[PDB]
Amino acid sequence: GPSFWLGNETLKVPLALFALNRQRLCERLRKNPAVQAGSIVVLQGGEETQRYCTDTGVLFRQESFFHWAFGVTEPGCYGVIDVDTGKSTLFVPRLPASHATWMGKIHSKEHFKEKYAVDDVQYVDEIASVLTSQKPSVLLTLRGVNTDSGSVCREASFDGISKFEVNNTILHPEIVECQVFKTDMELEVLRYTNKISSEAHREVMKAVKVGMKEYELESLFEHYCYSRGGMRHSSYTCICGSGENSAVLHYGHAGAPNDRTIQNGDMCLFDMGGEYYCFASDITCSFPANGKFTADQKAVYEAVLRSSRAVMGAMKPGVWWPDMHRLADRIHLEELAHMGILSGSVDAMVQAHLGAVFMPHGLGHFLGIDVHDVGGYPEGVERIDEPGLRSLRTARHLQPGMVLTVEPGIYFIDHLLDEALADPARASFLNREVLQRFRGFGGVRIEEDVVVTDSGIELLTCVPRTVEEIEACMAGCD
Amino acid sequence: GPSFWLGNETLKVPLALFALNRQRLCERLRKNPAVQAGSIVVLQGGEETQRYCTDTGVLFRQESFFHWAFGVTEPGCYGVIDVDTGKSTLFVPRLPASHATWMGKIHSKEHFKEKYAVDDVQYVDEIASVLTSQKPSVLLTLRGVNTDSGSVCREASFDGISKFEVNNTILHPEIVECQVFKTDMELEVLRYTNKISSEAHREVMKAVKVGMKEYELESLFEHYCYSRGGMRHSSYTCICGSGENSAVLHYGHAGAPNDRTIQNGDMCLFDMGGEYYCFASDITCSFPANGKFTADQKAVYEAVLRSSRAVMGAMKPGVWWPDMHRLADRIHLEELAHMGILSGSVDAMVQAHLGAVFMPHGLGHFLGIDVHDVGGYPEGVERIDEPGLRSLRTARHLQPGMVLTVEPGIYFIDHLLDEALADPARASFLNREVLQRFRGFGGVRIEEDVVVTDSGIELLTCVPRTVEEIEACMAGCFTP
Ligand SMILES: CC(C)C[C@H](N)C(=O)O
Ligand SMILES: CC(C)C[C@H](N)C(=O)O
Ligand code: PRO
Ligand code: PRO
Ligand SMILES: [Mn+2]
Ligand SMILES: [Mn+2]
Ligand SMILES: [Mn+2]
Ligand SMILES: [Mn+2]
Repeated sequence: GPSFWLGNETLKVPLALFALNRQRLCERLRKNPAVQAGSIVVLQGGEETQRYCTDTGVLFRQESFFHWAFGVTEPGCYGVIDVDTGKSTLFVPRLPASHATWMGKIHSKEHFKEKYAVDDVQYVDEIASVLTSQKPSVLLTLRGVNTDSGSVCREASFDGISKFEVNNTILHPEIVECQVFKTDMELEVLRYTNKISSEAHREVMKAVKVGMKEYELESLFEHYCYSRGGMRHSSYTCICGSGENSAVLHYGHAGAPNDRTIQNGDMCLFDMGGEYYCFASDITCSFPANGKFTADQKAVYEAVLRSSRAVMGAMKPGVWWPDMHRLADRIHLEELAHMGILSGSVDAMVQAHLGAVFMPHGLGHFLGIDVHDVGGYPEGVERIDEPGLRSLRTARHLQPGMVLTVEPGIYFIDHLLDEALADPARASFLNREVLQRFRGFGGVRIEEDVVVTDSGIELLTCVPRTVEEIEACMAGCD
Repeated sequence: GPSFWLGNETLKVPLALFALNRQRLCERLRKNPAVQAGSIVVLQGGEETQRYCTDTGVLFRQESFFHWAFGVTEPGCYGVIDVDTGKSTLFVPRLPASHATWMGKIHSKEHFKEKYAVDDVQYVDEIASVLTSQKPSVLLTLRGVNTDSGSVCREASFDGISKFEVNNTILHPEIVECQVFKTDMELEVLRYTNKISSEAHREVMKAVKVGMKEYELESLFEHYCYSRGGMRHSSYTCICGSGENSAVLHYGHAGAPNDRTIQNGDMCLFDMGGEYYCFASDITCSFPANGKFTADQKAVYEAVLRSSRAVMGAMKPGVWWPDMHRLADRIHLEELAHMGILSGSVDAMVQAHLGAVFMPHGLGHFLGIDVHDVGGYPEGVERIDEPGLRSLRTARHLQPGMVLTVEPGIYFIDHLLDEALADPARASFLNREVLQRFRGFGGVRIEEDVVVTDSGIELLTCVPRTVEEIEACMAGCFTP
């Protein structure tokens, strides 16, 4: 069958991937007792946009649910799926003649059918007529709440939909649940995105020099990913935090735009991940700017390396993800105690939630078409109201096929440290004279992408991780 | 005063630039009979956004009117200007403590006042209270229609604005008219954006090899602009058209994403421009993929080069822009005839609008903070209802301070050529035995950025343009 491909050494992605997703979705819906026979899934693709009221086009990136089901790259489409038969129909815009001048070839419906390997293709302006001829019982549309953004996903609409029976409650939980579990074809793409991004991280580590601006490495990373990987988009805005900026978790946005000069003695925390055909990667590398870990830097870094490997070593089906978060917490506290930053009973530290002072984010999250993938908190899965754990993007138990990030970290964040020092229940553990040396240190995060298997996990990421590996890589000439 | 700067060799842009814009706006408004004392201009900045319903942040780029007035890079702000005094107040978001953990330092209001050199800084939630205490006559908000996109620019709104007297008709044409004329400080930035983008185009010409994907050069261009120029954004999606794709004017979008393999014999048309601190550049270079112009390629290319230089040579204050478009049309028709593609009376060809078959777009457009800058069609200025000319983004007369693109091109577009061949009023001019050789040629566009001056123009762009210059550049080796 046909495949998406950007030539050279880029990955060929079979369109069968999306056909399988459609089949899996139909299979799940059929088993839902509330789903009537003759139901049709109706999805609306993303539309082209411009900057504000200007004529400046924004580069189109497909809506995630629509991509998952159809893999369509063109704006302005709809896509439907007959639940009972699994038959798929793509609706494409009927373009004006002038499109041939300004935008490119006006492809036939048959072209799109062959390109996407769907059962039928029609024009968007005929959707009401086509659906009417099928005489559906009900249209299943997509509406629900994303548990990371809090945004409501807006359901499909077209002129004449009001004359149909529409249900907007059933579909969202079901398609979300399908996305949580990656097919072998999906895993092939995620292996690829990790491969390219890992390569790019390596090039960045080799390229870093004292005196460079953070954004120079952002630029290099994205250039490697695009030119060598065909990754026109990143999965998220590159986080290139040097020195104290490595303590800022999502540094790099417009308000803090990777504009610090890298200095001798800085730690770097680079969290960057290219996107290929709307599939994510999410990788963080931490390393000394000058290529040589100091004693303090080595201690903090190896603490996180320890929690990283411990979590990965423990992960397998049935494991409760919050237990992994607490494992990482305990390890960090043990190591910070060994360093002399902390003193006392680690058990008591844990009881006082001291771990969250140093890791004020969740251990990791589902990853897929989105960097923070859907399905972390389905109905019946509750968020844990404790420091650190409340920032977990899922509280589920691990099952085979899930793709998760493993991203423990340790940071020295002033307002969190100050809060702890003011609290008698936590201050007693902190050795102020030692901690003072680590003010402005920033932080370390080690972030891997992994897949849950029947017996454990598969690691997708491949970057240098031990102190020796990192120093060797950075000293590389070629 | 303070300056915007991304270090290394990037441009220091004084915040005085935006102070001058605010002053100029006020000075214009004070002369407007519709403006009464005690008026306050109220602008709303862009807000941060995400992809669809996801948690994936979109990199924030400031709204253009707000940038012109304040130069603010942070999302979620408002800005007001007291017309009578010119006093400026920036409103910044009141951030949650957790911002310190995830996004970074929670800067003080004083930090922002010092950063942007405004007269006062307040929190956004206080805007109603602060404006109330000032006892304005009327709030002047921004609403109008962009004549390129057709979009309505939405006016500022805040909780309690309904308690105020609001006018949304006065401001838009006035701020637009200020934007049309670039200050010396603004020109410094556009010189810079052209410098970096020109350097990047040159690096691309040196690097292009047969067998590469078009997007490899897109990537390289943007990497040069960001890493060397501090240009995090491009001014528009890169157009990297090779072979027949060079006939597609805005090739490179999601539907045609620069994904063709460059072949020996192809012409390349690369239209790319980095953006620095929300100021545009807009440059097109055309060249043979293999670094050697064929005879046919040289002829088409030099035809566009002739019209480019003719227009640039003719441009000066008082010139009517549509006349420059017609000048380009005439030169293209002359040269296509000199090539044997066309035969007959060139005067007759012009009367039949034959030029539009080969250049089905406007000669050029205003440029500034937006690549297609505002103000091309103010009240009174009409769009000419003829092929080609109707696509002009302005029909104004040239005056000093205007910044325009000069981007003639010649393309071989099948459905337009076929229309002409089926039209008795046009068909006889076309020599099929020669034209057939140029089917699938693609096209050539030569795009420069210029400033209208008292004496003519200032050319901002600095790339190789003659056949000799281009072949040298591609060989790794010019005078504008
Ligand atoms: C918005 C972009 C497609 C503009 C294009 N670079 C031009 O010459 O007008
Ligand atoms: C910036 C965020 C959207 C994603 C971030 N890279 C993470 O590890 O979660
Ligand atoms: O957003 C998240 O969940 C991870 C943890 C901190 C960095 N990114
Ligand atoms: O859109 C415009 O006006 C110019 C002319 C063709 C290429 N871009
Ligand atoms: Mn990450
Ligand atoms: Mn992550
Ligand atoms: Mn242009
Ligand atoms: Mn252009």
